[PDB]
Amino acid sequence: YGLVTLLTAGGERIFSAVAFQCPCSAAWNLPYGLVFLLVPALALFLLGYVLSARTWRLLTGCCRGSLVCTQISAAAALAPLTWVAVALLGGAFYECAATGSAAFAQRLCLGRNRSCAAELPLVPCNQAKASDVQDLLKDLKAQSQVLGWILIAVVIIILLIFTSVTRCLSPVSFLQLKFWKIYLEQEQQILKSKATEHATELAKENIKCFFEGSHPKEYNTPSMKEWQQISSLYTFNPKGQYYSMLHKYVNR
Amino acid sequence: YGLVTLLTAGGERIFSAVAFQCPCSAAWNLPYGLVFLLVPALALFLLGYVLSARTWRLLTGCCRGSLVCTQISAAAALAPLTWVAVALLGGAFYECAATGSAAFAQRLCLGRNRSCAAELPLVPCNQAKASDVQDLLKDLKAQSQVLGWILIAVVIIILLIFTSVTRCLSPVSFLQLKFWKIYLEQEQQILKSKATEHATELAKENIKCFFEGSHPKEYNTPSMKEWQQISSLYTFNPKGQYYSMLHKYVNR
Amino acid sequence: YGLVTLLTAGGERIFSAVAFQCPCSAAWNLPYGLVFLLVPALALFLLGYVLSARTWRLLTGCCRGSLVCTQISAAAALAPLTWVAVALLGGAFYECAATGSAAFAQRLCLGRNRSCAAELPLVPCNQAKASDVQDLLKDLKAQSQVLGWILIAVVIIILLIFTSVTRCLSPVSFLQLKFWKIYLEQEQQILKSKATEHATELAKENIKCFFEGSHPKEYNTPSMKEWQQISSLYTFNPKGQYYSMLHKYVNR
Amino acid sequence: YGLVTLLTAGGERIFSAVAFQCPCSAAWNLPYGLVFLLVPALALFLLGYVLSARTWRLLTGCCRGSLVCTQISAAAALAPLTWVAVALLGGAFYECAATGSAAFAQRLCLGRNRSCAAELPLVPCNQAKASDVQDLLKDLKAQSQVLGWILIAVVIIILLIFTSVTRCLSPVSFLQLKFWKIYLEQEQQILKSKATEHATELAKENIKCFFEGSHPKEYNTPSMKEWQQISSLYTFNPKGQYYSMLHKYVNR
Amino acid sequence: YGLVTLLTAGGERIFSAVAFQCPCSAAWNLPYGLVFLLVPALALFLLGYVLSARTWRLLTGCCRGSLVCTQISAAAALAPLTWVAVALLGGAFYECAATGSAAFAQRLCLGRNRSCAAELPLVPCNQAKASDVQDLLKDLKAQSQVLGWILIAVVIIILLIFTSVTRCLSPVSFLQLKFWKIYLEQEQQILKSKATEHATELAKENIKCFFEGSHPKEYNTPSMKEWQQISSLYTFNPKGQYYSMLHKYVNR
Amino acid sequence: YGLVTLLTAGGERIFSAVAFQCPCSAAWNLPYGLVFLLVPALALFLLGYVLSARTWRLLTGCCRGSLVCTQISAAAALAPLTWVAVALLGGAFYECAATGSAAFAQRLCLGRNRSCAAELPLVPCNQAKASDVQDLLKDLKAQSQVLGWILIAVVIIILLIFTSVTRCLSPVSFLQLKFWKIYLEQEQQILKSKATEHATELAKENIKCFFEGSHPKEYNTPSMKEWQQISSLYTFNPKGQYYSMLHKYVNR
Amino acid sequence: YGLVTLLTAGGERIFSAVAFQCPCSAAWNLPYGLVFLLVPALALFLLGYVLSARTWRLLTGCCRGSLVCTQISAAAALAPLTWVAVALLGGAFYECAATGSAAFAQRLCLGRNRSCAAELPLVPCNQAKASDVQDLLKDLKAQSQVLGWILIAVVIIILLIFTSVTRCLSPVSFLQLKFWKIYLEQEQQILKSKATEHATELAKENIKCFFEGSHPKEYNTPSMKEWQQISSLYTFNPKGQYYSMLHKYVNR
Amino acid sequence: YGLVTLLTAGGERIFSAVAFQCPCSAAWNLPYGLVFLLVPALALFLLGYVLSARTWRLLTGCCRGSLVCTQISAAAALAPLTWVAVALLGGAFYECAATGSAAFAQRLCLGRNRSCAAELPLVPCNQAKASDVQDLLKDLKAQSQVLGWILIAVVIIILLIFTSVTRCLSPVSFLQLKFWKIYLEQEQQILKSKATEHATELAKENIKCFFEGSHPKEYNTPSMKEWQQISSLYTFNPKGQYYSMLHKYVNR
Repeated sequence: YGLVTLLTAGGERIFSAVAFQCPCSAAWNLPYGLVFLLVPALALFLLGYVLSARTWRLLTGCCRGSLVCTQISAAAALAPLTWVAVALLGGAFYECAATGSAAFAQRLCLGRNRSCAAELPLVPCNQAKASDVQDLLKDLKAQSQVLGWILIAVVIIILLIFTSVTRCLSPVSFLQLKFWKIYLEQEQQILKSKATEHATELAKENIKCFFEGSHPKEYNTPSMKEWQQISSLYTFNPKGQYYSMLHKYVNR
Repeated sequence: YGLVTLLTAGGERIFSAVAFQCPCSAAWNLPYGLVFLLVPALALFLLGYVLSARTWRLLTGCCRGSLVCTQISAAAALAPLTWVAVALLGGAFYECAATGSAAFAQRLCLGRNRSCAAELPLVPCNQAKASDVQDLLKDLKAQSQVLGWILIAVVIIILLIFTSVTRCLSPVSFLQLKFWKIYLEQEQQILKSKATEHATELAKENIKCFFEGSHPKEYNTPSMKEWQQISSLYTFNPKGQYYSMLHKYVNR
Repeated sequence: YGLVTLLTAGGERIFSAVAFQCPCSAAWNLPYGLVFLLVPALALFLLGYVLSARTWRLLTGCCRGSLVCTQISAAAALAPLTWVAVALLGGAFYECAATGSAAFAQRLCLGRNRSCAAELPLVPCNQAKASDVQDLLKDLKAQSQVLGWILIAVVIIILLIFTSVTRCLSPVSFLQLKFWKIYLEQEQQILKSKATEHATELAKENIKCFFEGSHPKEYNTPSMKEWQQISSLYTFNPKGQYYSMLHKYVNR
Repeated sequence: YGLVTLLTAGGERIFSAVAFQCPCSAAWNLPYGLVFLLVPALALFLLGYVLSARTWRLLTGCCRGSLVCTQISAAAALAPLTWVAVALLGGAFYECAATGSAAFAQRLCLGRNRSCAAELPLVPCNQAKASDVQDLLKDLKAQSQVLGWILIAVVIIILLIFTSVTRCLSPVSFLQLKFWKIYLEQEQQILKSKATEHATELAKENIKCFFEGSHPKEYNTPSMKEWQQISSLYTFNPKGQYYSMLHKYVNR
Repeated sequence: YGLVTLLTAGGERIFSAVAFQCPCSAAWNLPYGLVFLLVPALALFLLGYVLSARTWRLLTGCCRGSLVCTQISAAAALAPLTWVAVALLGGAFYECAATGSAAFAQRLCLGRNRSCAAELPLVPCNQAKASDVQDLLKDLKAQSQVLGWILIAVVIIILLIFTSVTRCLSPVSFLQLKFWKIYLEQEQQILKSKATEHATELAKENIKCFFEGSHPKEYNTPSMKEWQQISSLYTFNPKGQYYSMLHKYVNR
Repeated sequence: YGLVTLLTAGGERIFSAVAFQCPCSAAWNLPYGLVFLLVPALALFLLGYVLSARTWRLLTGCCRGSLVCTQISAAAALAPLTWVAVALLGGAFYECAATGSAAFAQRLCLGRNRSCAAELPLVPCNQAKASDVQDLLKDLKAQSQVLGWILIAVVIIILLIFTSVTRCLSPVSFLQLKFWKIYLEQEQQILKSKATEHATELAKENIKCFFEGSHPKEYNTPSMKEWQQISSLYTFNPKGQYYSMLHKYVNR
Repeated sequence: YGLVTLLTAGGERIFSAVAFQCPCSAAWNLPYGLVFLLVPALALFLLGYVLSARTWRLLTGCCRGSLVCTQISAAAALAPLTWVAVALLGGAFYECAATGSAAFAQRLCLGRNRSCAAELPLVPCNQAKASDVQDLLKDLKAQSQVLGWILIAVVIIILLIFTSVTRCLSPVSFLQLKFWKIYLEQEQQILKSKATEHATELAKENIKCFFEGSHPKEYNTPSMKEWQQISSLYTFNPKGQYYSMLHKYVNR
Repeated sequence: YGLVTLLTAGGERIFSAVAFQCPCSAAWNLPYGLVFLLVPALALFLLGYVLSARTWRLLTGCCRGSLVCTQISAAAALAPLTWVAVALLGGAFYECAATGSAAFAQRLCLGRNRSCAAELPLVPCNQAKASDVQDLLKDLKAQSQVLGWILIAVVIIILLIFTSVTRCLSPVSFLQLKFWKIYLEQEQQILKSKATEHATELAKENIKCFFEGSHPKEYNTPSMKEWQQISSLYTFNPKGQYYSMLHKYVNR
């Protein structure tokens, strides 16, 4: 129960701390909204850019490259766009971003109170009492939510076009591509299991030879150059089907 | 319990954020309603346009085509129409769409207050106090719900006509069409299972040959050109019944 | 629990949205009631017209016909009449339909307030304060419920006459008709099961021949023309009892 | 139940005691915030600097060294930065750090009340009633949260660059590095188990010889110089793959 | 349930009795705080100084000695420092220690009320009403908590330096030291078990000889001088590895 | 449930009866506090002096003796000191003991009201309204709690010195003393069991001889003089290790 | 549930009836307290004097005797003293016994109101309003509780001295006395069991002989004079150890 | 559940009906208390006088006799005395018996109001308002409870003397008397069982002979004169031990 209690206490403290006041300030407010917009989005973007093993496969070993790079970048930027869309649909962040540069304010307000730019930042702060801005905060909330929805539409549209073109111009058919992906999945799982047990037997043999203090068996050597040879990325040629470059490397 | 708590917290935050205020604004309100109408509808339409594997079957491989295209487009536009119908029956969105172009307003209001177009947008906002518009908001809600019901009738009618004609002019009978669909289902499931285990054995053999470092077996080759040959779409000719083009490709 | 919570939230939202206000409007109210009367009724009528496989049996294959058509139409119009009866017994819809054409109003009200047609639509809206109409709304509710009960009587009467005549003039006896229906039920279930397993074996054989890449077995061919031949509808002649046209087609 | 009750009582007492008042004091407040910033951060930094066995491996035995040292220092400073980021996002600590050196105050306040530096420390204390500082506390809270978010961005960026470069310039490939780490894991677990049972048998033999009072068996001797020889750190040379220096020491 | 009820009643009585009032007294208050500071700390220090069996091993038998003594003293003073740190972070004790010697008071208060030393002791007592001291109590609470945090930092720093130096200059490597500690653990457990059963058999034999009234067996004698010989402490020499002096005493 | 209900009722009655009012009386109050101090302490002291079987071993049989006597007296006075310490830390008892002899009062009060000794006993009674004594009761509570803490420190210190010296000057080593105590424990348990079954067989034989009415078996006689011989206390001589005097008595 | 309900109802009625009002009466109150003091104490004393089988062993058979008589009397008066101590610590009874003989009152009250003896009995009755006695009731409660505690100390002291002397001058040692008591326990249990089954077989034989109507077996006769012979009490002589007089009677 | 509900309803009705009002009446009240005193006591006395089978053993058969009669009468009057003691300790009954004969009243009241006998019966009725009797009711309650306690002491004393004398002058010893009572218990249980099965076999034989309609077996006859012979009561003579007169009747 200790873990449960500590986790609930930590979560409550965390959320009470992420309380979003949108401080009404003449000039220090814009960055307040801007960081709450960009930084968590950038964070999730980075985590996506990190997590996928496909890019790591390319990166290791002392560092056409455009296609794979834009593919991985989009496949990772999927999620941060979802976060920023959800936040922008939250409305609070952009509502705080209302002020921004003075150009936005001067172009923005209808000029009714003639005192917009002076103490506009008070408008999400609810401290200003001019009727014009008390209605204008609502319109700004609207612009935030609307922009968010427009973004979540643009992102799905881009995903459509991306996946469709990537699915349109490939030489291989569909019912084989599905089977190929199943193949790669099975290969990954089999590799995990058998490499695990092979490393296990290697360790067992070596540690027994250490306790005894004698020569090892010298059963076989997984060649490191071979490892690099099978780490190739592209895995296609119309003639030599040979998926999974390891499999391509069975002729010699 | 952590997943459960995080999911309920996220759902509550999400729904509190999708709170729909319908900001009363002279000109920025129309798009507010318009995005809440179109964008989620377009989203679900796109997801339908993506999900079905029948269209993907046509799309892959470097891209009569009308019939299949309108069939898939309608079969996917089924759901977005359901969303937009439910929303329009919600009444709030179109109620916010009341203003729209000025032509709608000038033609719309009875001319009683003579001040409609000035601050009509306040009518779902409940801030306007003219009796005429306080009753007119109700009629607009009515028009929304009624239009929604009319749409959900038109959509079912269209579905009827579509499925009836598609069921009327086909050469094959009913009790055979049912059996054929059962056939295709069984074929899909069998294909999934056996292709899975065949890829499994392929991977096993190749990974064993890799650990040993020797020549593979060369059992057999699923031909890629054969894969493309069996990916055909139409699957009918009165003479050569031969469902499931794979099955058609058993004579040679 | 996620499915349960989402379903209850959706149901609550749906029902809160189907809230029926009956907007009091001089001319736009009649259609408000009319759609809530007809459209859900038409919807359930259409779903009935779709669901029964007996009509589909007739429809497929490039399209005396009166008897079967009126039979299926009544057997499907059973349910929509139940919906419209329940709704009309609800009273709200027709109460909203009070206004209708002006002829209904002028003939309807006793002429007491002499101001009926002007703002009668307010009478279910409870905003009108003339004593005559405040009592007249009740009578309209009465007319709605009464008409509903009259309809639910007429529908059961029609069902009686229909099923009795259909049960009266048939040549076959009762205790055999029951057995015949049991027969058709058993035939349907047996057909489902055995056709399922036969398609299963067909698929197995063909997919094995594909993995191997060799000629199929050519066990037998369910003839498509035979399928159409056994799809006939009438299934009766006094001499050749031969229920279930498939069974009739065993002499040659 | 005694342990549970004592733990909940202790936790409640602990948290009630860590109550953070931010005493408003002219000069003794700055250190109040500074210790609550640095000391828990330094504590978690130290615990990280202690816990990892990789550094201990280097440290023991009477004490190129730069690379490993910066690697371990960053890998341990990961967590304290997370603590300080969470705290700075809490806002209270830095809000208490508002005062700091007088330079911060004189540069900070807009000069409105002209009495900032006199009793500014009261501003998180809520005792000062000047409007300027009552709004300025909010901006200070903002600066705290914003700086926190900037730090949590900088830390993830640094983690990215660190892990990417460390993953970029290594000679070995990826799919082999994963296998190598699995290898080291298996080696650690096998070592734990077998060393455990070997020490067990050693102890059993010696304690039996003690109860009897006779000469021991002298089965074998794990050489201490050998232990030191196998404690090496680098474990790489392009030619002699020989992971896990113990494994490198199997040729002689 | 009796034990449970008596324990909860005793705990409630105990805690209600340890209620800390900090009596405001001119001269008798300082010791009030001082005992609540030192005595529980000294108590836990003593319990640590008692509990560890390593020191007892040295102490028994009619009583270089510096190194082991400072090691055990620090290893035992670990916990009392934790208690005193937690208490000092509680703030109440030192807040009561505010008064102390008059030098602390005269140097302490800003000289505002000019009546500090007269009735300062009332300041945690909340009975004094001078504004200066009502704010000064807060600063004293601050000094308490801050000093506590400084102490909990100094203690962890000292622990770091201690364990690092003790881990730095030892001749044996790490991966062998871990194994050695595992060895000593296994030896302790084996000793417990086998000594237990050996004493059991000894007692059985002697008590049987008593019931019968005859001569004992005289199986063997665990020599007391041998016991003292195997009780040695240092257990290291670079040449004769021979951990666990018992094990060192197997050559003769 | 009857036992449970009677026990809870008895406990509630008991505790409601041990309600401590500290009657404010000029001369009869001192003994009121004194008995509540000494008598329960003396009671637990006596129970300790009774319970230990080591002293009984010395006492029986018609009654160097200093060492064992002070050892047992301290080992039994352990607990009463804990009771009196807990009570004195309760504060109420000594607070009632405030009055005591007049010397304590005259030396005690600052002489402010000049009416201390007259009606000081009212000070824990809360009936006196002089400000001096209303503050003095608090200081007396302080003196009680402080004295209690001083006592609980002195007792642990004495326990330390006692157990350390007793552990310091003994000739036998530690790791043998532990084994010896385990030995005595096992001997006690074995003695309990086997003496039990031997008395059981004795009783069985004699009662069978009684039912039959014949001569007994005369198997053996546990000699009473032997019993006294094996009841000796010291159990040590450097030469004849011979723990557990019974065991010492196996040579003849 | 009937037994449970009747028992709780009876207990509630019983306790509501034992409500102790201490009627304030000039002369009839003293006996009111005196009976509530003595009678339940005498009752429990008598029950103790009855229950122990050791005295019954002496009493039966037509009735040095001092030692056993004082031993049994003290061993039985143990409990009544506990009851009277608990009651006297309750305070109510003796508080009611305040009045007693007039000598107690005249010596008791300080002579302040000069009207003590007239209506002192009202003092626990709370009806008298003289300040002196309203404080004097408290002192009387004190005297009651204090006397109770003094008694519970005297009783434990007496128990100590009694059991110590009885344990001091006995000729037999301790470790044999424990074994002897275990012996007597086992003898009692064995006697219970075997006498039970022997009476069972006797009854079986006789009742079978009755149903048949024939001569009995005449197996054996437990001699009544033998029964009396084995009922002796002292069970000790230094020479003939022979515990449990039955066992002493095995020589002839 | 029906039995449970009916029992609780009956119990509630019964107890609500046994509500004891003690009607304040000048002359009809005395019997009100007297019946509530004697009648339930007499009832339980009678039930005791009935239940014991020892007296029935004497009574049957056409009706020294003093000793057994007083023994049974006391053994049965045990319980009614307990009831009357509990009731008298209840106080209400005797409080109602306050009035009694006028002699009790005239001797009873102090003569203060000079109006005792007129409307004294109102004193437990709480309707009289004279201070003297409002205090006198309390004293009467006291006399009731005290008399009850005196009675419960006298009864236990009498039980003591009775059982002691009956245990003192008997010729047989204790340890044989216990065995004898065990014997009689076993004899009763064996008699129950075997007589049961013997009557069972008798009935079986006779009812079989009835169904068949033939002569019975005539196995044996339990003689009625024998039954009377074995029903004797005294069961003792010093010479012929022969407990359980049935057992005495085994010589002839």
